[PDB]
Amino acid sequence: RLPAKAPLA
Amino acid sequence: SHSLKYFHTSVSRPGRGEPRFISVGYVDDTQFVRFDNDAASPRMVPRAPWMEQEGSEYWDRETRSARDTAQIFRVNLRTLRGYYNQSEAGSHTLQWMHGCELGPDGRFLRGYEQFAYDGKDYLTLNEDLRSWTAVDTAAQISEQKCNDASEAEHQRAYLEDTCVEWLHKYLEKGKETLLHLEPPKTHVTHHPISDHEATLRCWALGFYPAEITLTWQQDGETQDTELVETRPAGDGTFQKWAAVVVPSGEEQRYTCHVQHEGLPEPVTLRWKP
Amino acid sequence: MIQRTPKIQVYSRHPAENGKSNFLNCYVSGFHPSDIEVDLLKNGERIEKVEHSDLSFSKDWSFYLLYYTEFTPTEKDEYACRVNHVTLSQPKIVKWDRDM
Amino acid sequence: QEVTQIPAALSVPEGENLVLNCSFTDSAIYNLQWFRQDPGKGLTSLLLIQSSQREQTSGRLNASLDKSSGRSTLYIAASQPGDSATYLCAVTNQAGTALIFGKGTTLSVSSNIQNPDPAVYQLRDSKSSDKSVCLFTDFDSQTNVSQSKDSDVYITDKCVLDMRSMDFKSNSAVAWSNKSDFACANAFN
Amino acid sequence: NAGVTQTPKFQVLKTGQSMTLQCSQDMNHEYMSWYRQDPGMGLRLIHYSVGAGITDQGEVPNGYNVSRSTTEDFPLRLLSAAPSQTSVYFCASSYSIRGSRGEQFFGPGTRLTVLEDLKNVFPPEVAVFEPSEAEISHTQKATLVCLATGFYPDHVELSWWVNGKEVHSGVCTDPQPLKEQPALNDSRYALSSRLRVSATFWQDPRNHFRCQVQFYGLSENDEWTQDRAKPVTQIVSAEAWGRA
Repeated sequence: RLPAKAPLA
Repeated sequence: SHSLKYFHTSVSRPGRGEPRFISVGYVDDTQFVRFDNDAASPRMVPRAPWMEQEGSEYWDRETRSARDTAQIFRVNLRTLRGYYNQSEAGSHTLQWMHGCELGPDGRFLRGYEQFAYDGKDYLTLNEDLRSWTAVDTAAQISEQKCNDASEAEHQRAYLEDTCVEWLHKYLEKGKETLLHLEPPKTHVTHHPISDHEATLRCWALGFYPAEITLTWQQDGETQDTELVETRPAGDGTFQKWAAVVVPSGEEQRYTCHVQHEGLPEPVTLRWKP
Repeated sequence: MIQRTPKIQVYSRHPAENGKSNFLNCYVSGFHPSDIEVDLLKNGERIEKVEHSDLSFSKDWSFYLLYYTEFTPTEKDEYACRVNHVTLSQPKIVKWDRDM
Repeated sequence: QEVTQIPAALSVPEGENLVLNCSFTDSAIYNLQWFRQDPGKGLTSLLLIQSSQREQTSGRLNASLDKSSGRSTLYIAASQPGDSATYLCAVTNQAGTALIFGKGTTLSVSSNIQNPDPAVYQLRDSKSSDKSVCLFTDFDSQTNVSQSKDSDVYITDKCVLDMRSMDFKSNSAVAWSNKSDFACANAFN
Repeated sequence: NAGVTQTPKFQVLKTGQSMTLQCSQDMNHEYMSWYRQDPGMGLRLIHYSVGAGITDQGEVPNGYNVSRSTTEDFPLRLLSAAPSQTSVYFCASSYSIRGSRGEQFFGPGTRLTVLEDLKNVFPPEVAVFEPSEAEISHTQKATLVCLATGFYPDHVELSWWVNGKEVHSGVCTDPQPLKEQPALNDSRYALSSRLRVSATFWQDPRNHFRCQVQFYGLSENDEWTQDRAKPVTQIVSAEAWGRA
């Protein structure tokens, strides 16, 4: 399954 | 030595709306889910037979997760564009690769995340999963940013706990296909290329997983091997050939050596006329 | 910006024998950026039954796609894969060899 | 994500310490934020605790964060009447793109009435009219004003007013009607 | 700098009417949010934005649209006003959601009331009541009482004006309005406020006292053909002088 948060660069 | 990995791709298309966004999920070397935002009300969908029995609660969650990632990656494409002093006219490619690996014991072994901008290593997560290595000086601003927000914290929690838990769930749900070791059906083909030279091509067909080692040796002791990239047969299995240019008449001097998880002992082939 | 050219393989799923149903595959890999046009051709004419695998990529961030269609190879008929990419100044065609 | 604030309403005498609580289902948050809302006004941020941080102190306010437990505690040391307001709790949602809020804890810090002198007075209208209104005032802060049952007879809830000029606080409640058989003496029973 | 500005502060709508709630910030904040607040439900995220041209829906987005054409502006559009959308709407912005600089700033808020019939809208009648002889005698303090009666909806701001200047001290207005007919669901409201003051100051006949109620009713756009003066947004004031 996918992680809930995507890192912001 | 299993793994659950995802491959995210965002492509800025300025003046033609929001960027293109595609996610694909892999267990070992088997794609099981996919998201494509290039559609009206786009959704995460099953792409393995063994994934269709999951409830709509799963797909609704995966949909929202993939939707929010697309939205974040749109912002990221804006930010990175700003860092490299690039035009708002060009198309730019942000790629995100994350996954967890299980050890022999079947417990968490290791996690990794990496970013790439325009096909080039940008920002790698360290093996401690608590900090980043900005591969470029432009990614230093990003590194400082992801540390201020404790971004690695949430990725560690996913990679160590959530990722490992669901990898186990998938390996059970798809066990009949995922845990099956299909060994390569292997043979040798002779292709004359000139008067003096011929080509011995060592085949490996319908093997799974994708990991395989093909090498040519000579009785006594060779030319540098041509090794084609491992390709999908389109049925869940893989194909690969290794080719070697040899002097014609001297073909039965060369042996092919195959190594695969599905082979108890390494197989040796030799071309018979 | 660093742009890599598509590596093109055209091949059947199973060892082809004339007048037996098989699957024609065109594997395009090692290319950047993602945007690519791929058609499978019977006798130089475009095939409209064509499906393709979802966009993924390798350790070096280079994209790969599997284009494929169900087909019955014969003696007379010729199959190829036409691929156009920003790296190619001219659409590139690769004939299906049974021995590659 | 769901954020719960326990209790919903709190009433404490002035000078006393009090805890406002806030718990959240999802521990994977970036920031927790406490806010103040005065009636008919917007929200003003009081304290911001990062996921990495544990304490944040602002005068008589100390907020604490236990990511594991999934709760924050706002300690209000030696409460004053000026604290009487609504306090809301908020964490970063699953996506991490906006704040999700709790119902909030409606706080009432009752003023200490030095010398209570409970009295009911009658007031005539400035524009004649034979219009009369009852005023219950100078009563102790602990007593709650019983609402009138009688139809078309109206009684307000109490409010405290500050006469800084004379250093004097006094509670106050009002009652009135359009009837003729309406006396102020035994109107607040 | 003004922080976050919202317009209007009060608005009355008929069911089916559309309108745009204006919100702007001059702080260059990339993140902006719209919430609604109704008793015992708390702040419910309607819509949110993470930058110019990027919008998404929250907990309860149905009935509303948003646009983030510019970093500066985040308008909220009610397409077809319904009674259920009667609430208080707050616009909010912040430099960051995930970063250390995550202080979120809110607007002064918009009170919205949607009605089937604008007929049921009346303005407040205000009357000031002079202090009790007994109070001056017993305490040597004088409590004036302001009473605003028979207004709808709950869209009023009561204040006191001693010698033509707004007093912020010696006052308390009731925290809640009061239902004149608790039986009815459309019932008009009643509000009371106390101004206490030294007996000496009340006794001085040069002291001017006035309680005023700013009522926010209908705009000049709103249609009105009822046999009655249109209940427009207006100030209604009662007053009294000092006396020995």
